[PDB]
Amino acid sequence: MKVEEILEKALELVIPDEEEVRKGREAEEELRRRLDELGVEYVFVGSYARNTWLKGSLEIDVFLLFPEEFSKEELRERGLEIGKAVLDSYEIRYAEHPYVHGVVKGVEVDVVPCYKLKEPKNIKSAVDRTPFHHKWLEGRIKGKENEVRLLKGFLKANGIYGAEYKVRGFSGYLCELLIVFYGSFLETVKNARRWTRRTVIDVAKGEVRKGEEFFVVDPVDEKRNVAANLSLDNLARFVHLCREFMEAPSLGFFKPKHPLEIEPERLRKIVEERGTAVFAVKFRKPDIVDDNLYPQLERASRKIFEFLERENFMPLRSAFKASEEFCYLLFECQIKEISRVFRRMGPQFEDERNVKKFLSRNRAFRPFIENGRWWAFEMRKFTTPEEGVRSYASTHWHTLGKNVGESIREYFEIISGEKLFKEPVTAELCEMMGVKD
RNA sequence: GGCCCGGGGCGGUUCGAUUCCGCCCUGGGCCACC
Repeated sequence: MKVEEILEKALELVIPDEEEVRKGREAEEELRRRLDELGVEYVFVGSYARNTWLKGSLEIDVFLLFPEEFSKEELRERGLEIGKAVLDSYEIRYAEHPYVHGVVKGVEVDVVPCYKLKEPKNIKSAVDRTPFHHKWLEGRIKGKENEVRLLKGFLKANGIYGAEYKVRGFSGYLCELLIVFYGSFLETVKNARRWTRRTVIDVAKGEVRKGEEFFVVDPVDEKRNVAANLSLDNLARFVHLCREFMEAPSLGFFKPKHPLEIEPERLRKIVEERGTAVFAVKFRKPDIVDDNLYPQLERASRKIFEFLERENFMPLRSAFKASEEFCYLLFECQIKEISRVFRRMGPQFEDERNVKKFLSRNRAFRPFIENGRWWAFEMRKFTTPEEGVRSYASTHWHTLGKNVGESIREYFEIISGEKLFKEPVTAELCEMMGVKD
C-alpha cells in the first residue's frame, strides 16, 4: 500500500471496461449515421470525444452547430426537433439552455444546440465555449486520459465530483485542466494540499498566483472562472482529502464510501444523548429541475437558520433532503425551550427625551436601570424552536425561494421526535450530527 | 431559478433604522442545466 501501487489497482476502478468502450463506440457510430441522414452540422465533445469519461459514467455529447444569427428560440425549436428524431427515447428537462437527453443503442446521449462562433469571447448561449474547450483540450490531454480518470473517480467517490448546484464541486472540464496543468493525478493531489481560498490557477500563463477567491482561469476565456461553482467548503474537503491520501494512501479513497444503514432506533438514542432540539420543515417538492430546487432549498434552510440564531435558539447546523415527493429542511438546536421574558436595551439615563418614550410603552414588568442605561423586560410570542419556525415559515414563506416558498405557503408541517425518524432523513441527520461508526 | 453590485418606492418592529425583519418596481453582472 504505497501510493504508487494503490494507483495501479485504482485504474481498475476508473478505466472503462472494454465492453463498455465498444458499447459507446457502437452507439457513437449509429448516432453519426442518424444525424448524417438529416445532414445537420454537429460535433462530438466532452468526456467521450476525449476518452476521459469515468468508468461507468458513459454519456455521449453531440453538439449541433448553428449560425450566430439564429434566434435562441430557433435553437430551442430546431435543436429539440433534431434530437428527438435521433434518439430511441428522450427526456426534455433543463433550467435555461435547451437540449434533449436520451438513449441510443443503450448509451446515454446529450444532444445540445449551440452557436458556432469564432473565438469564445462573448458567448451568446450558455454552452458556446464547450467546442473551443474541446479543441484546446484534445491536443494537450492526449496520453493523459487515465490520469484524468483517477482524479474523476477520486472526487466522485468522495461526493464532490459534479459542478452543478447539487454538488458544487469540480467540473469534468476543471479536472482536465488540472491534469494538463499539474501533469498527473498524483502531482495534482501533491500540490492541492497547498491550495488556499485565494489560490488562482492560470493554465494559460502556466502559473499559480494569489488572488481574491479560488479562481481557475479558462485557457479559452480569461474572464471565466472554471471553478466558479466550487463551494468554499468543498475546496476545503478536497484539499484535506489530498493531505490524508498522501499520508494514508489507501484505495478506499476511490471506493464509493459506506452505504450507511444505521438503525432509526440508534439515532433517537443519540439525539436523547445530545439533548438537543431536532426537527424538520416538510413541504411538497416543486415540480422543477434540480438546478433550480437546490439553490432554493439552500436559501430556505439558511433564512430559517438565521432566524433561529437571532432568536436565541442557538442553532447548531442545518441540512436539506429532497425525496421524489417532499423536501425536508433539517435543524438541530441547543435551546429546546427558552423563557417568556427577555431584556430589551433602552437609552442611557442621560438623554430623557428617549428615556421617557421608552418607559411610556405599556410593559408588563416595569423597566430597570443597569450600568447607566434603562432595560426592559419583554415577553416572547413563542418559547420553542418549532413554535418559532412555525410562525416564521407561515409568515415569511415568500423569501424562502420562489418555488420552495410558494409550496410552503400552501403547506408545511414541523415533524419532531419519533415521527421524524420514520421519514427519509435519517441519513442526512447522521451526517449533520457527525455520528460515526 | 440562485448569488453578487447599484436606483427608486414602501410596510413592520425599535427610545432610536439607510443601518433589524420584510414587500413592490427596476438597471447591470455571474452561476447551475452542456
